Amino acid sequence: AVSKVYARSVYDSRGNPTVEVELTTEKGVFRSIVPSGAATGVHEALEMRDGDKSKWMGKGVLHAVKNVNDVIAPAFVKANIDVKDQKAVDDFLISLDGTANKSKLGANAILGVSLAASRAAAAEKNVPLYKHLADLSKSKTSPYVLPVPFLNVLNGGSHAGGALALQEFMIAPTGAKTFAEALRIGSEVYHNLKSLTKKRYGASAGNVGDEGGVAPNIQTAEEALDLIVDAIKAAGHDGKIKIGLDCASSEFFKDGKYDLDFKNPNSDKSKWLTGPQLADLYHSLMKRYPIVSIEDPFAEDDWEAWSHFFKTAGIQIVADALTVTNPKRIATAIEKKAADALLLKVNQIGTLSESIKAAQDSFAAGWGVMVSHRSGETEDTFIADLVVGLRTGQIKTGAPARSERLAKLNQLLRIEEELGDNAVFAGENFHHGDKLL
Amino acid sequence: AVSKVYARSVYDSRGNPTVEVELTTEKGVFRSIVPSGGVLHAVKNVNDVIAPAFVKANIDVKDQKAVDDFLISLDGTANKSKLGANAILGVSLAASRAAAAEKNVPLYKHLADLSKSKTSPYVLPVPFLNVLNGGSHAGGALALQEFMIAPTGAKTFAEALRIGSEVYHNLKSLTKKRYGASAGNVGDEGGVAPNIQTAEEALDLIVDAIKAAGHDGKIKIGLDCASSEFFKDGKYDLDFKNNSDKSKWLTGPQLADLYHSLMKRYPIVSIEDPFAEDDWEAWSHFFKTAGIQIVADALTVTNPKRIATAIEKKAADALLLKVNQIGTLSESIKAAQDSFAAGWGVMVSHRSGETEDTFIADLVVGLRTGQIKTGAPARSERLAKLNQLLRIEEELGDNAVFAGENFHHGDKLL
Ligand SMILES: O=C(O)[C@@H](CO)OP(=O)(O)O
Ligand SMILES: O=C(O)[C@@H](CO)OP(=O)(O)O
Ligand SMILES: [Mg+2]
Ligand SMILES: [Mg+2]
Ligand SMILES: [Mg+2]
Repeated sequence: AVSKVYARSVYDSRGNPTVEVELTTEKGVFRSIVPSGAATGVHEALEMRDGDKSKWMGKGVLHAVKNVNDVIAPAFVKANIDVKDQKAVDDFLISLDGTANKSKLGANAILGVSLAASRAAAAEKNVPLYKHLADLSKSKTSPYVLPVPFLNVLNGGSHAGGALALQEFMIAPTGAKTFAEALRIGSEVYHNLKSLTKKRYGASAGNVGDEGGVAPNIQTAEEALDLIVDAIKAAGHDGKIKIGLDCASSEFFKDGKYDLDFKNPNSDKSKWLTGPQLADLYHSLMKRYPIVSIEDPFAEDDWEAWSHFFKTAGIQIVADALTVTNPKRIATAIEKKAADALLLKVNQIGTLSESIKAAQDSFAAGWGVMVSHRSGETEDTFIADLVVGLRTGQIKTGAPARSERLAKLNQLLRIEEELGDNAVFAGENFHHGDKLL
Repeated sequence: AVSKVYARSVYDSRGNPTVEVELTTEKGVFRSIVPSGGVLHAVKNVNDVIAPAFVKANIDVKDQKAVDDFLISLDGTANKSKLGANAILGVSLAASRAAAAEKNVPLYKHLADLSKSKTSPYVLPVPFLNVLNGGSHAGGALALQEFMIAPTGAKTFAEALRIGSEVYHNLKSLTKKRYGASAGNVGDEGGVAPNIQTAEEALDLIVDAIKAAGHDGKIKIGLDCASSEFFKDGKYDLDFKNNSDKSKWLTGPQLADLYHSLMKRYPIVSIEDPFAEDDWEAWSHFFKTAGIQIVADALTVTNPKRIATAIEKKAADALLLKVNQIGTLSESIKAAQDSFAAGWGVMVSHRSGETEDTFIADLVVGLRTGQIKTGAPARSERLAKLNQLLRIEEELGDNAVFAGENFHHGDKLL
């Protein structure tokens, strides 16, 4: 029985406020914290900010917090809902607001309750959270599938100061045989990368971006990728580490074209790329580098560019801003053959149940699903249990630096230990971890 | 009763392995993670040695003193080098968490009980936020390690963290505007990391940030010079990361004169490790007229023998408390109690290699010290402690006070 629902303001990993929810039951007090994006898609569910210029430069969440305490909490408590019935929980929360994008109460008001309810339910059931989430999503558990971590070891775009337009350069240790192996050897590549970046581009190029990646002041995707391959090799892991990109191309889409110098206000417009031109750039990288995944290669409503590119792509293509973890937009993407993997960000849609549905829809279409952090993250480790429960085979949750990133990666170590012989590491089958064995 | 003790390797905030210990009781599983400034062996020493011995012993976890005497006597080396201070600390800390859950109390209330502190009001600390990172914590020229802001003028902890975060965000934007976008990227403890060569440059930004954010008069400054890191051939190299010109290295009185000029221009209320770690004379000399809090870190390395020496020699007036240096909770408490007894302050501190563990947040409250440093308000190995303090302040309502301008003697406040 839920006796109390309570929200407070706490700080994310960028030092900006966000919403934390505690739900109290007979089993104790369950806490969940809402993350926050920087490269948010225009179609995301509403993140409610106070806009009081006198406090946190307008970025307060006291209104969202108030909506939990004054509106969601009494309704929830009075309703006497079975927290084990997540669909009931989320149907109820969704009905409190009654707008598709949660504009009345805020996605950041609703989500903390949704997540905390799932934590309470697992406790009531005496099971680890990942087991409960497998139950909610009707996923296979014999074996569980541990994910390949896509580690964002060099940050650019909206996540780091510097000229580099592409947002994320990730290594993926698909050749590892365990999750603990994958994390160890990924951490070794990262340390090599930091040393080498500081040898090449100066000591300050080793300071980190928002997601813990090194942030050299470079201009080209090729210079980022040459550095990463040098680190893969120097660490002794050639052949066992692949690369993923998140272009976050919506961040640099202007007036039908793509500005690869978008953080320079005097960027030369005659150098901006058309869709076809950016596709040629991708194909070039794909041919020269061990790239096995590309995320948001085109902008969030540039559907024809996605569809055209996908036709000849033949590696994993991940929809992030295109789909906003929204079953409606995923349906359109599947119809158009725009991509073949979903980036699952629970706070884009705002409930656990809608997120599970979006994963289930993706799998049903033969798509992969990469569970993801936000660039504004917290000590919360929910997504570690989520990507195991959903059996997806792949997570991105930061470089192996900054503890809003390691908190999830350490939790994955703990889950792998607990599972023992009842889990397998997805390795080279990451795209379809859900069908493995 | 403790039914199980288990350790494993996890990653710290720089991506380096560290020790995590879990203690299982009837109340649940209690986890402690050790910070860092060998891991395989430490984990094995927990699983093969401490774990069977501790479980067999059936020690009362609420009796922290017995827990820690058991652990020290099991190790049997003064410096805990037989089993590893990291192996020992994980079990020490986790025992305290198990003890709180048994008592049905928050951890800080339990730690106040352990240290026999006043709970009349509890004292929330001033956060010394390391907003600009230099020295060994950041790539760049800047020699001094930490440039902290201390919101001593806030009325609550919540306020302090809010206005501190506003200053930090203003700093980042001023720094990117003035030194280029790359300069706004962060060092190990979350501070911005401009490639600058002098403390005046760094301190200039901070004062501008304080002003741009609207908080002049309410934000003071603390420094961690970590001078030992650039103490070479009897002199101080303020270009130690660069071959630095040997003719520009400063003597102690030249370094002391540097500090006085900073102290005049800037609202500095604390300086840590202004001199090298075995230069007692320089410390003792500087202190006689310093007129502000002087914090001992490398000087004392949370060791009771060197702490007693520092008190006697009157080398400083505050101890930096790093639990991982001394290796048990009981000894840390004793260290802070000896400090208070001498009329010193105690600043509870993180390590540059931190984790998601929030122990030091509960510790700073339980010890009633009035001051903590646990990073910039960026990177969640720092925010996790700062967030934990928000929760504590909120929970305590009228039963808590912010140390504010009394941070030096927080333990005596109300
Ligand atoms: O773009 C992404 O997929 C995410 C996390 O890397 O970034 P943000 O949180 O800024 O949208
Ligand atoms: O010098 C210090 O006070 C600490 C904390 O900032 O740093 P480190 O953990 O690197 O010793
Ligand atoms: Mg993305
Ligand atoms: Mg120090
Ligand atoms: Mg005051």
